[PDB]
Amino acid sequence: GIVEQCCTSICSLYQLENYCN
Amino acid sequence: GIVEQCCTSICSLYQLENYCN
Amino acid sequence: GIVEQCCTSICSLYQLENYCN
Amino acid sequence: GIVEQCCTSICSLYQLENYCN
Amino acid sequence: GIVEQCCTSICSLYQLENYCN
Amino acid sequence: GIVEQCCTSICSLYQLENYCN
Amino acid sequence: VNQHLCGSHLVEALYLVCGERGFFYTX
Amino acid sequence: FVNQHLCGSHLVEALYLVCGERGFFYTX
Amino acid sequence: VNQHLCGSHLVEALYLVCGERGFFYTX
Amino acid sequence: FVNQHLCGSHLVEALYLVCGERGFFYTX
Amino acid sequence: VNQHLCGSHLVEALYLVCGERGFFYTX
Amino acid sequence: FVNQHLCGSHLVEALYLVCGERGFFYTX
Ligand SMILES: [Cl-]
Ligand SMILES: [Cl-]
Ligand SMILES: [Zn+2]
Ligand SMILES: [Zn+2]
Repeated sequence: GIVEQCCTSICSLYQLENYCN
Repeated sequence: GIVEQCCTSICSLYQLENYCN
Repeated sequence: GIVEQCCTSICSLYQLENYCN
Repeated sequence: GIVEQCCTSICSLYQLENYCN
Repeated sequence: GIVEQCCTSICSLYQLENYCN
Repeated sequence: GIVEQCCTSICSLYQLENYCN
Repeated sequence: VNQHLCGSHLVEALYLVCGERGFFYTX
Repeated sequence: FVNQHLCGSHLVEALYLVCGERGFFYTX
Repeated sequence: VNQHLCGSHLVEALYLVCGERGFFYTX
Repeated sequence: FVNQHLCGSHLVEALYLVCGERGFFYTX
Repeated sequence: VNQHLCGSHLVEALYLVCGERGFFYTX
Repeated sequence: FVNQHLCGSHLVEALYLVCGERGFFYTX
């Protein structure tokens, strides 16, 4: 989950983009 | 300047990169 | 849409709940 | 205090409402 | 009121201090 | 660095001002 | 731009209101 | 705290939305 | 709406300026 | 969690900027 | 005021976009 | 870090208000 992936390690903009529509 | 460039029209992420170090 | 509904007039908390999953 | 109650555990909107006027 | 005083013109830090406890 | 100084201890407004232009 | 700024605040608000449910933001 | 400081910032944003026209006092 | 958005920023600002004192927000 | 809660607030702000016109779903 | 509010959001945005590089904000 | 990342976001907001017309450089 996004909480799982990005609150444990910092997610780049590119990583975050994966959760866009 | 960034206020001129990005507060009258929305600046893309690519545009904002112009103001990174 | 939420921009239409909530950026021209202020949406109550109850209204915003319409956009929850 | 609000810092005591809501920074140790997550306070819901209903809990937070207690600190309104 | 603060909305009257600080949302029509920008309030300095010194001005905002008027609304501290 | 500012991250070093102000994310380990809370920096006051006066301390933060040191990083202004 | 005014709309862009508003959306940012909408999203923070949906975040608090919806809680565990989550939300969708579609402009 | 610092953690406590960051949390307070989010508390006041939340109180702002929740309390609305009523307003609030923030006392830490 | 413009006023709603402004208040959000006011409140963050009061939070930083007032510190341990705290503050009151009354619109 | 509280730490997790604060982080989520920043996640959604970031998704908002990154996703732009596309938009997003937030599911935690 | 409208400009003041915009700058706040600009700065958050630069913060995310620039990352380790950092950024300068000059109005 | 993450904690460090969240803190930086609040640092720049604070510098923005404190520095005002002067502006600032953010270097982490
Ligand atoms: Cl935080
Ligand atoms: Cl705004
Ligand atoms: Zn805003
Ligand atoms: Zn935060």
